[PDB]
Amino acid sequence: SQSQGIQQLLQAEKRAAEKVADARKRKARRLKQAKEEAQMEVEQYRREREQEFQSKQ
Amino acid sequence: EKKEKQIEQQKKIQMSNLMNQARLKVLRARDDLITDLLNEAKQRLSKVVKDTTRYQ
Repeated sequence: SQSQGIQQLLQAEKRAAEKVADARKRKARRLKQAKEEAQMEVEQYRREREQEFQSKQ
Repeated sequence: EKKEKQIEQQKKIQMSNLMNQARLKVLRARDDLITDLLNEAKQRLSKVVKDTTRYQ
């Protein structure tokens, strides 16, 4: 009778904590995706200026 | 930028050296022509010495 209140409160706390944890995981994953995309765009610029350098030579 | 500047500097070096060699080449050609003049003068003197009275 009495215990169900505490049970529901603790389980809701667990659910919210897991949700925010998954959100933080999302933050990290998207940050690393940004890092990777930054490297790929750096690579595109590197390729283009490689072509320009060859044309100069 | 460093690579491009390397190219742009090396193509100053090379062209300056080439014009330098052009100058010295034309000067050496002139020197060869004047040495040719002096050698011809030696030929003429060797001919004159054959004429004994003039040589005397």
